[PDB]
Amino acid sequence: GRFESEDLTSIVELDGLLEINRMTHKLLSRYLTLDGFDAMFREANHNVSAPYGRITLHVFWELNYDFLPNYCYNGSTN
Amino acid sequence: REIHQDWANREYIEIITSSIKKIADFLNSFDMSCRSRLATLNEKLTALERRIEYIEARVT
Repeated sequence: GRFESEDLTSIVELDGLLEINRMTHKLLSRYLTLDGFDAMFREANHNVSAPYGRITLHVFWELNYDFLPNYCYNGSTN
Repeated sequence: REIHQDWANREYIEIITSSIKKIADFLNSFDMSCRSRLATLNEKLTALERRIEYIEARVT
């Protein structure tokens, strides 16, 4: 949800936070029997019962509404 | 004399009581171990039930 309220450039902060969460799951799993991180992530992304998830839907929304009409490409620096 | 027989009988009773307390202690220990492993089995079953819920929701 914090990703969903930010521009496209926050995908990096998103996957950083997801990695922190995965490490937390790995640590807590040493003692507790939790759901697999994939299952938890899919449940949180609405990607269990549906083909696409929230992250990709917001990626497309961001593309359409903010990326195509507002950004300038630089060929040399890419 | 009666005191000698009394000592013998008291020793007999002591042996029997020690055996009874051994049985009680075994009961307690066995109960504790069964609780522990039942908790483990229950946890395993719970982990499996949730997983099948998730799978069958993903396949329909």
